[PDB]
Amino acid sequence: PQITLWKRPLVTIKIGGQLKEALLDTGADDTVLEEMNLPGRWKPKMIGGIGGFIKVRQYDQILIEICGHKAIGTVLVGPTPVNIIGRNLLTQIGCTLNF
Amino acid sequence: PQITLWKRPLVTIKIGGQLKEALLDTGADDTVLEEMNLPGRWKPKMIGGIGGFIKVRQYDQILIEICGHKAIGTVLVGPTPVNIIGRNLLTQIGCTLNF
Ligand SMILES: COC(=O)NC1(C(=O)N[C@@H](Cc2ccccc2)C[C@H](O)[C@H](Cc2ccccc2)NC(=O)O[C@H]2CO[C@H]3OCC[C@H]32)CCCC1
Repeated sequence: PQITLWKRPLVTIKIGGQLKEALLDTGADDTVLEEMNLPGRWKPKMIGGIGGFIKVRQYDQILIEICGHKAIGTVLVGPTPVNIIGRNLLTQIGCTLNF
Repeated sequence: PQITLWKRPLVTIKIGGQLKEALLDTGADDTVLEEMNLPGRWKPKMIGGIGGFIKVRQYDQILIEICGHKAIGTVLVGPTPVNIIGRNLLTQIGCTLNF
């Protein structure tokens, strides 16, 4: 589909057997989701935003379905105010900016 | 144009007569540029993102050209790590997400 930017581009995602709302974020290198208890191994990581850095848990080869489009990649989990779908997954669903 | 997301969606912008590189950021409500001198009155403001808040100078009704498209809107200037073009200006140039 096509998504205008009058409002935040929020969509439904499916991850780890749960439905959530997440922000399609072309300004994000990585995908960062709100605290959730995903199974399997993880590694500590630090990611920076405009205000500084936060600690997150890095999970690899995680499946996320974004508006019916599936993507598999690295997902970071930590105290973020919003679920962020970043370019590592947006590329996999064929997402482009157009003007 | 149509822009894919394998690399950061950086474009050249012209503001205050000066050229800069900026990130087309669908995950940003607002446009925030690195420290620079701009003509016109400004008001102090604060914006929050991942990591916390930064103090910015808010310029209203600023002319800015983004990849050959003109916009006139609010520009925040402060210690942001990267120049980000947010939805307030992305809407003006007709930018949409598509997949
Ligand atoms: C490689 O570094 C990243 O990519 N790290 C992330 C990031 O924070 N990237 C930011 C750019 C950027 C690039 C390098 C270093 C610092 C910053 C841009 C993101 O879209 C961010 C997402 C977001 C949305 C709502 C609330 C909070 C965070 N939006 C944002 O901060 O927007 C601002 C301006 O407008 C306002 O509305 C939203 C908030 C305000 C993306 C993944 C994790 C962090």
